[PDB]
Amino acid sequence: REHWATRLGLILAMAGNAVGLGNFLRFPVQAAENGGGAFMIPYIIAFLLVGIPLMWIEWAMGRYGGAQGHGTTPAIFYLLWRNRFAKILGVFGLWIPLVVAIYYVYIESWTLGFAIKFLVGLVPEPPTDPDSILRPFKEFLYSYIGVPKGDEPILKPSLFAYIVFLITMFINVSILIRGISKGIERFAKIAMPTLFILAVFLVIRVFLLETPNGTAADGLNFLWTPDFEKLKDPGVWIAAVGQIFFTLSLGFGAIITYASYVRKDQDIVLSGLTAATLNEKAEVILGGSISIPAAVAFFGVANAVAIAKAGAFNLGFITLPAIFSQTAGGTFLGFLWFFLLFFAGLTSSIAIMQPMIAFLEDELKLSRKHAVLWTAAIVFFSAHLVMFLNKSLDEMDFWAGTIGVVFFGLTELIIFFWIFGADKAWEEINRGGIIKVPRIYYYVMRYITPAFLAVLLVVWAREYIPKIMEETHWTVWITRFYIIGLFLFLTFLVFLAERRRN
Ligand SMILES: C[N+](C)(C)CCOP(=O)(O)O
Ligand code: MET
Ligand code: NA
Ligand code: NA
Repeated sequence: REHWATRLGLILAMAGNAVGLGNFLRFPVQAAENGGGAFMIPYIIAFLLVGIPLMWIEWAMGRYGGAQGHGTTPAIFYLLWRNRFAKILGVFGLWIPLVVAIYYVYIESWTLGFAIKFLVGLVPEPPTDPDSILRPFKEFLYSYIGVPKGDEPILKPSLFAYIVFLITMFINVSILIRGISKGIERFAKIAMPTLFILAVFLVIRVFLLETPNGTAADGLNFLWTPDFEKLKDPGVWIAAVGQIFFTLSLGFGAIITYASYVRKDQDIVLSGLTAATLNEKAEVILGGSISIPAAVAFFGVANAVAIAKAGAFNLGFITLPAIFSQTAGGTFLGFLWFFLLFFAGLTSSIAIMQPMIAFLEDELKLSRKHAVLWTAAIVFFSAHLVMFLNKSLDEMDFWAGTIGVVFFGLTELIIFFWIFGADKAWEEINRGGIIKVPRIYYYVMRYITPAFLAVLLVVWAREYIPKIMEETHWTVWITRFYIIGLFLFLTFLVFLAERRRN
């Protein structure tokens, strides 16, 4: 089996996995919609009672399976528990990262294209009216991704966006095709530091933004000022948990696949804790100090929150660059922004394609080259659905990136810490650890976490089950049908592997 060359490279690879578009896009929006500081408390708690324990659990499962030559959940779930249903459940550790990868890489290609156009200096040029400043950039994005005037099911992506998507796929492939240590680690050791530097620079520059309508400091205060009136709102807790899952790459089967390349005897405790901590630092300190403080700086708090609620991409791809355009050398600043976004995305996309690649390699005994090329073919092909179909992206992000990750987290936790046994699991987690997990967490993993997740899933299901059946748009039904087809396909591949074993 292939392994990580150094501990540092491992750390930066995992941190590259975690730190991504979720930090500089999803987080600012989630926090803004949820009332700033009010969202932070539930966010921190969710980080302690969910993110950390699940992170460690996934590292442990990953390394455990990797020792036996299995980096994916279909096989690992079977090693921990002997059942066919364990494999069927394991299929999600593939389906989820694949589905997410499909649209995620497309958004990444967005960030790349924008980076290019901002570098070359082709951008809308604004003239004191907010709408006259934002409108050009809204039209810019809409022209880029081909957004319809009314609500029209069909999207018309520009040739440039398509070509840039092809290029993005090519880059992902060039990185992934060199392997774990040569391809991923090498790139992590660069992209990560570059990312941190860019992030810091942007944070400072943004902090320097002050106008008659407000300041970045106002945004920081808004974000870090506690509000206890929202603690009784379940939605805030749900959003916080979802954010924790998404940002830490929990339930995507990615952490597990990466961990399977960690040598049996190497420490996953301190490495894992370090990766998670790095991610949180990149999220709350960096991600949260850029977009929101700037939006609040120019348009004030209320308007900033309004824009945040407006959409996820509205803050990142429209508002922020429109704010930059009003400052000296704002175009270049935008470029830095989208470049940061690009690296942050790439480091994650490679991570979510790696599970599929690893299933192909380990289970179907395919060569790395073939596995990578086929994964890229599948992802690229399926991506046309997200490209040309409006609302498809949202559906995939929902079923996979939202519900699926929580369901799968609960599943893996139950399989590892209950069926496989709690004591054996604990011993497996602590084994070889440079430092040991605090005893209390044993009780957190076995009782608190699974209960919390179960409750969450119950609430979610209660709310969504009625809504699902009544939905007007056909695009979502097409997407659902297709992704279900992907699930069946993966199940079939798992079947083939199982047969090959015999
Ligand atoms: C539990 N199940 C009936 C769905 C599958 C069981 O298969 P197996 O464990 O007998 O191979
Ligand atoms: C695309 S891998 C899962 C999401 C990633 N960890 C992020 O924060 O963006
Ligand atoms: Na990343
Ligand atoms: Na993250």
